Amino acid sequence: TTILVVRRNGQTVMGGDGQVTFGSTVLKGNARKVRKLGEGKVLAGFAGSVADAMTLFDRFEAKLREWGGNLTKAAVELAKDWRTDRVLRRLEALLLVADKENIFIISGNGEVIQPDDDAAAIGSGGPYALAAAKALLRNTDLSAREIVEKAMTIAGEICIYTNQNIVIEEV
Amino acid sequence: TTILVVRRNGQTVMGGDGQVTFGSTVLKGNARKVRKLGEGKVLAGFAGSVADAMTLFDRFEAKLREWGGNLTKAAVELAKDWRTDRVLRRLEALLLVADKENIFIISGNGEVIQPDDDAAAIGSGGPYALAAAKALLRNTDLSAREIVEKAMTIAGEICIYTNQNIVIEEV
Amino acid sequence: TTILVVRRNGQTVMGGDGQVTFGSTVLKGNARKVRKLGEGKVLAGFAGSVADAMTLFDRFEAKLREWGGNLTKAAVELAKDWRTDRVLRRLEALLLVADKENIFIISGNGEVIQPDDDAAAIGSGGPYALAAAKALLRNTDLSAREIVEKAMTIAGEICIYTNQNIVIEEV
Amino acid sequence: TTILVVRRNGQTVMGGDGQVTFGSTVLKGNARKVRKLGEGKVLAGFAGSVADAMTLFDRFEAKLREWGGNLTKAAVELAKDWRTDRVLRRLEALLLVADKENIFIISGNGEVIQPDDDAAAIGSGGPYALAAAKALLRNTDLSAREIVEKAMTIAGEICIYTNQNIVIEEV
Amino acid sequence: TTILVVRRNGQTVMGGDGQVTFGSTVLKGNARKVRKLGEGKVLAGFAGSVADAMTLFDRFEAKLREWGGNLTKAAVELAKDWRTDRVLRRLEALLLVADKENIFIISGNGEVIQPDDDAAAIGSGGPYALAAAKALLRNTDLSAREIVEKAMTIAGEICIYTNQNIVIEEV
Amino acid sequence: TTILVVRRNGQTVMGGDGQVTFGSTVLKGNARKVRKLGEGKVLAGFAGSVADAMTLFDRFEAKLREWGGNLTKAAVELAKDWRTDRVLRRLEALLLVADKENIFIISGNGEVIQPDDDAAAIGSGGPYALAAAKALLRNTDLSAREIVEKAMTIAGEICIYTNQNIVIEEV
Amino acid sequence: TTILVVRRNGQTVMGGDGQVTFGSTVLKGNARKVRKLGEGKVLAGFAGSVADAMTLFDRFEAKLREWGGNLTKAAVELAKDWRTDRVLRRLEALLLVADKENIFIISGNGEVIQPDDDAAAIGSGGPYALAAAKALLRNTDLSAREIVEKAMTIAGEICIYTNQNIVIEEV
Amino acid sequence: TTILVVRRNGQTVMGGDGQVTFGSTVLKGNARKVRKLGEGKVLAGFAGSVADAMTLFDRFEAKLREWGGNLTKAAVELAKDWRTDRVLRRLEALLLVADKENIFIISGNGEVIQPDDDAAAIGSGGPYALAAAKALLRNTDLSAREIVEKAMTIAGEICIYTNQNIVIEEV
Amino acid sequence: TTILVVRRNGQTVMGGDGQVTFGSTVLKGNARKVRKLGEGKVLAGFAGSVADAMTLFDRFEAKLREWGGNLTKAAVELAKDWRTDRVLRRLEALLLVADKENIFIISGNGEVIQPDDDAAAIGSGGPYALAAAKALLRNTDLSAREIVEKAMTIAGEICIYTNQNIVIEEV
Amino acid sequence: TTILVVRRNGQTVMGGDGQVTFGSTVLKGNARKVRKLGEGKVLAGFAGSVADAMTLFDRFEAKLREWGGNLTKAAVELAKDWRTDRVLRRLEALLLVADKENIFIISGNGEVIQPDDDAAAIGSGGPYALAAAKALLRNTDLSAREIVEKAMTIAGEICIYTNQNIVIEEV
Amino acid sequence: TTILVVRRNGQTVMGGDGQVTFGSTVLKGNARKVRKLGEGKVLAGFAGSVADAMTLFDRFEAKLREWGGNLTKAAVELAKDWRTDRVLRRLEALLLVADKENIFIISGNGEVIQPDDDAAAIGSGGPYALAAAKALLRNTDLSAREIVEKAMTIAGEICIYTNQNIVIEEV
Ligand code: NA
Ligand code: NA
Ligand code: NA
Ligand code: NA
Ligand code: NA
Ligand code: NA
Ligand code: NA
Ligand code: NA
Ligand code: NA
Ligand code: NA
Ligand code: NA
Repeated sequence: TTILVVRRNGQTVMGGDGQVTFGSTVLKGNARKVRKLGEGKVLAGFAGSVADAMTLFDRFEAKLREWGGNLTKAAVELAKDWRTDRVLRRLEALLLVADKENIFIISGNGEVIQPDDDAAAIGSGGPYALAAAKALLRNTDLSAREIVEKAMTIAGEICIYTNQNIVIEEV
Repeated sequence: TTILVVRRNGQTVMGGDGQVTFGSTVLKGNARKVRKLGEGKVLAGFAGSVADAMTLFDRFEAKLREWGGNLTKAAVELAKDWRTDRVLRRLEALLLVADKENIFIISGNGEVIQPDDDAAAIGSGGPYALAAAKALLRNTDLSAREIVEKAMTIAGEICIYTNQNIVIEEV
Repeated sequence: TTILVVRRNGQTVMGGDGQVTFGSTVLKGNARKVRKLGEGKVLAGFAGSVADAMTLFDRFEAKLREWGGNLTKAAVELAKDWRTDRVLRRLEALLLVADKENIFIISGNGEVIQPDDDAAAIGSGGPYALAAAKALLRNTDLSAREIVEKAMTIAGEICIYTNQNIVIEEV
Repeated sequence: TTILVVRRNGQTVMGGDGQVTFGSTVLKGNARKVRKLGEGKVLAGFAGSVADAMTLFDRFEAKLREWGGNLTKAAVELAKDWRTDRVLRRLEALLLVADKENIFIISGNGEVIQPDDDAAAIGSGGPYALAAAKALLRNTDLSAREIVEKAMTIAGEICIYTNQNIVIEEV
Repeated sequence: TTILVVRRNGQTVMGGDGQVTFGSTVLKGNARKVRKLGEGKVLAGFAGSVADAMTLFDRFEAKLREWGGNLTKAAVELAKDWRTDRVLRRLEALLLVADKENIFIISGNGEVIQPDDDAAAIGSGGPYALAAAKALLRNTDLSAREIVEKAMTIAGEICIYTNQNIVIEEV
Repeated sequence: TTILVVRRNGQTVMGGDGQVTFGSTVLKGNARKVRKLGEGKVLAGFAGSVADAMTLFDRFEAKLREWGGNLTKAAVELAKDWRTDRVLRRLEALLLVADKENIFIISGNGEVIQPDDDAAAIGSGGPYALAAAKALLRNTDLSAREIVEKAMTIAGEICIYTNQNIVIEEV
Repeated sequence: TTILVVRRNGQTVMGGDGQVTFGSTVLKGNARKVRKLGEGKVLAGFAGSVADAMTLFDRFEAKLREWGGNLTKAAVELAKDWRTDRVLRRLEALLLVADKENIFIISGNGEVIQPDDDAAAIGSGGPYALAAAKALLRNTDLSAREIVEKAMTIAGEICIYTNQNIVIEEV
Repeated sequence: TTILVVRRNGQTVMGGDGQVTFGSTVLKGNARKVRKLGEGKVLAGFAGSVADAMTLFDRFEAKLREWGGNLTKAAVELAKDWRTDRVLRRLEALLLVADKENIFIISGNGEVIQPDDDAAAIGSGGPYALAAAKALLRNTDLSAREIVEKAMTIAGEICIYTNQNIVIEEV
Repeated sequence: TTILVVRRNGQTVMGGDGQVTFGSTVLKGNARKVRKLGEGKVLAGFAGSVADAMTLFDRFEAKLREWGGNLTKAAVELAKDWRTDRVLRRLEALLLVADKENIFIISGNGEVIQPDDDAAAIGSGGPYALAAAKALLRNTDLSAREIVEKAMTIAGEICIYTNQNIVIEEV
Repeated sequence: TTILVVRRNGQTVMGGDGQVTFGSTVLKGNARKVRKLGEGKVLAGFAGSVADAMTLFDRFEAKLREWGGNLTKAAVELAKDWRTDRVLRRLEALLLVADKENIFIISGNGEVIQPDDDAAAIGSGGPYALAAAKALLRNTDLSAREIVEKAMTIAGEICIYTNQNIVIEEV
Repeated sequence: TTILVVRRNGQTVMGGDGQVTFGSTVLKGNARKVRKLGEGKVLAGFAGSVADAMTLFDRFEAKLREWGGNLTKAAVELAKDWRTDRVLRRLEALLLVADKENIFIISGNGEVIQPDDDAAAIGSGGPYALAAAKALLRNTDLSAREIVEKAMTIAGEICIYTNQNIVIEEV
């Protein structure tokens, strides 16, 4: 799995591959690992099972409403719940969320991390797409969308756990 | 074990073998691992114990009624419960359900997977039945029922955990 | 431990050895691992501790009453309870039950297995007794009672966890 | 640790060594691992910590009262509780109890075992004392008390986890 | 795999199945695991690879010639070599050899075992074929060949690693 | 990796994918894992390193010369050398060879296996290609060449260690 | 396995059971684990495979000849060889040897141990037979031979790895 | 560690970071992991200890001389030696070599791999530098040298086992 | 991560690096791991997730209020709550707090440690910063602020989990 | 095992216990683990097998001759031989030697250690005897002989691997 | 253990502690872990056994003479031998050598590391001594000898495996 988000020219674009692997066999190749939350204002990507992510996204949606759409506050509060709530604590997944100004990686270990760069990624192929994205951001004038398509494509080329069927969303 | 579902010409067929294994010994060769749910409109197969399957199918039936027969919604909600409910959380069977338009693999790990092809399978011999089904779907005009019959026979021939006693249900 | 059930010409016989092992030492050699339940119409054997067996058999007795002596129904409902009930879930014995027409292996993992043959067995020595039983069933005209005695003896001869002190019950 | 009980000439005698080991160092050499329960009518020995045994003995005392002093019934009921009660289930120890007519080994796994002989033993050195006791019972006319002293002494000689400071009680 | 030898009425017969398994898949179903050595006077079967078996049988043939056809001596000497020789020490197959009077199980661990019964077996399904053979030998007047045929069929039915394609040799 | 051989109506075809994986990253996607040996009469494929394969194929070539093109003899002698030779013993590739009449899987564990069917395969994706191949062989009139191409494609689609860049050789 | 030696009234008697176990199945029940060496003057027992013991006994025989029949010296020199010789060092077994005046336990770790008592034993059931032997030696006037028969019999009763078919030799 | 090689416009450039890590501490930050062989015509990079690499490079130099400067042949022959030579087989490292027309990754497992692209990399940070290099090669007109500097720099940013002190060589 | 506190001549300074590591990749390099609590009189740093830290610091703030700014009392009560509270028990961050007179390391294992020196540190790089800090405290006249900056730099230079982006707070 | 050496006022005394343990059973209680070497001028004790000790002591004797009784030189050269010699390298005993002026602990790992105090010890119980010895050396006027006896007794009292049967040698 | 080398003003100084630890007990506190080689022109320290160190230093001395005192060449060649030579390959000490211009850490894993700073260290406490040395070198004008003295004291204070008894050598 590879989820990548890139911000450039006031646009934030997030992409995700579509491969679902069980052991060493591909069960599905067109998975949609990127969704939209907060009334189409927040991008949300996930590395993990659908049900786990959905339950977490539900709690995240709630947090967004409760704290007036404050992404930073919502992310921290979700991390807290995910960490202590007996239910969510059993969920295994890694999240990547972002609006037009902030990006956060959130984990079940109480982590809320905003990389100090215009790009971030998670999943087994995350670092590959990220390296590519950082390269394109610093040496081309390509748009956020194009960088994501190209970086994700390169990640799929290298990682056996990530494919080339990329789904892209934007806010 | 091998459970295979094939969709063709608006018809959906599911087949399952009958072998039950404990360690290295075959305990039973005529198990029924396939049933019909949702008033005969849904096919359901399982890799696992009878009690686990029944407990899960009962919750699935409820999900179907609650969400107006929406297989996609019902599968997702069942997966969420399987992950949170302390009772279901102990059940370890692997499920395969389908109707005329969709197919879903559901696991106790919150996984809800719909392969992007007209065939899907679970169990130790699943991939063999699947490879055979794909080959037949793409190179013959055989019906969904004919393909399931022929694919299951091959899986039972290759996998030591799958036999040739097949039960078939159709919708 | 070896528990064996053989049915031949309307007669159903169950035999169990008496060896109780702790680590690598025999603590008792005359244990009774077989009994009659449901007003003398059901044969019940177990591979495990006596307290576990007693609690499970009591629940089985209740199921038999609630479902009007239906062995199949009773066995399935016991397995579902065994799998969901907070108390029973701690019980780890392996059970083998039979009446004049059906035979079921029941486990704490939700298993309810009826072998598709006229003999069934559980315990470390089960497979050996089963092999001997099938050989006699298919190549001699010996009665179920004789077969069980002879098969159990051979199992105790081969398995270090099974002895030759056999208890037999018939229905 | 070694706990041994021997019955001979209407007398039941139980002995236990006094060694308490932590890692490879002896912390105490005069431990009292044998107590009297049921108003001085039942002998009770234990391999394990004092607190664990005490809590179990308390529950055993209760069971004895509840079932009219029936040792067999009391032992089975304790085994059941020890197995399922969330509290006792956390206790780690092995028990050896006996009155003037019955002897039972009881474990946290629901086991209630009465050896088919006039002797029984538990603990790391149990089998050594037992072998000795069986030898003396079958080849001498020594009293139960003397057999216990000699057998325990031999166990202490052989096992590094059992010493020669023997405490003996009788009913 | 299952290799069974039965001695009866001065006649010795050895049978072997034909299944070859890699992981969970059957690679071949008609393997020949039984041969004749020592000028047609010795039966030899193996659980393991062809190259290993052949290398071992060649050394065994030499041992037979050297010790004047003494199966007992030849088996012991082969076992010693298998244990010391750096070349043979790498071979891991399990062997079963027999003539009109003796039977020996030989392993690379210096084991040379002659069971004290007129039947012996090796391989994953050996004990099942053995239990069946013992039952038939003690309850029928069937020949060594008939018993091997019937016992092997049963072993192949129970063991997922043994099939029904049997090769039989006799001396 | 997937190497597949299919024989139909006198034509023998071998196909192999081109993916080279190190850990979880693809290092090359156009590898040649199939070649012709013995003056163009023998098909040879391998799952492993190229240096291992070259050394083994060279020894195989020698065996073919020494035994006058006898594939069976050559395969067996190669396996014996592979198992005993101090040099070859360090080689861990898995081989698959075939001529116009025979097919053999050869391993460093002394295995020499000829499947009893008109198709054989090795490598992580072998079973999938095999299942697809058998399905097409038994339910279509497609040639060996077409079957291999189609089966290899399906194997690369399912297995994350096998890609779709196929090399084919025929005899 | 259980090997026991007892000295009393100028007579040294050594006994051994006959059970040979592979996993949890008895392959042979009349094994002869006690031999005579040094021209019928030295008793030699072994826990381990036949070939290993034989090779060690051969080297022991040699040592006895070399050092003029000095059992003590022969045992020490064998221990040295067993420890350093590349061949013997691969042998896995435990030995128990004795003449009319000395008893020694010898291991592949360079151990040569003479217990300070008139009895010694090795094997899984060794301590059980030893405890019994010590009991009979100190409380009866039974002969060495009878003590061995009774102690071994008791060991077979307790240990699942030792049986009641005892072979006895004397010097 | 990260070693990257890029070919563009008839120029082949190889770079390597300078970090040497022991546990979780940096012992050196200006390591030179890239050398020149074959009379300054071949680039050679290594992930592993200095001595191991040096010994391998020595053998590689020899192979280059022996086969007339044929990089492909030299690499294969080194792989063979590294695989079987008792000395080299003990060496633990991964190599990356290249001239102006070919690039090869060589391992101690007999692997000789030429990626099908104008870039290749090894070491823990290899895939990160590679992803970046592939991005720059396909979307900019930067020289091989600049791509290497930028890609390596990005790898150092991401991987904790790779730093920013890059050594670059060219042929 | 490295968090360091140094006190010299009434001045207490705390510094923390900014590297956030997931596995072996740096996700962020400018994290703020140090803050001021208790109305600007308490320095607080942490090695762990931000959500864990926030929850713990909030509880610490409460303790400070309840115990009238008594750092010792507050630290001890926080540790007791951390150890017993069902919520906090899931929090695994390591804390370091200090005011103008005391310094305490607090963990989820009930630890409350005040080093007996004028410097303290936590995190993977703590010991390195501590060593450097003590060296400067004892052999120079540098202020606490200068020492922290210099020590933190050296820690980031040696530890792969600590970087050079330092945040400093003083009281 | 415990071996202790104490030197006080020109007198050097070495004591060793006599317990020999195999697993968790005492096989002998009167072993001699201490001897005199170098014409009665060197005290030598060991924790290990007797064969290992004898071979090592013989080599030590040779070193003492070759280096003119220089204990330091002899101990170092023995350690170097122990570490490089193909034979000695298989020996795993731990040695303790001393003369009227020096004391050395020698191991197969090349260790040559002379404690900087007037007492030294090896074996599982060494530290206990050492603690007791130092206490008596520093707070009483007891002789070396008395101290060793008293310290060894206390060590045997605390350690389950050390008994109270002490052998003493003096120089 | 802690061995530290510091170069300053053309003077090179190496210091080492004297603690020797076995398990959790200090066996000696005045060990000499630092020596002078190459006619007093080279400093050599070690973390490991005396025999190992001496054997390695002897080979190092030879390397120095052979390569005309070239420390860099000698270190590399020693590392190669340590890796190939069957005798040295068993030595496991860690080495630290230096002269007026260079410093090298040498390991049995073929590692030859020269840190890019005027200080280096090995052993459990190395990093602490190193952090202290770097701090002093960059913030004072203290000599190499003064810094080593002060840094070693600090390392001994922090590490439980390093003490305050330091030996210092200079060149
Ligand atoms: Na991919
Ligand atoms: Na099958
Ligand atoms: Na038995
Ligand atoms: Na004892
Ligand atoms: Na089968
Ligand atoms: Na693929
Ligand atoms: Na027994
Ligand atoms: Na880095
Ligand atoms: Na760092
Ligand atoms: Na003791
Ligand atoms: Na210290």
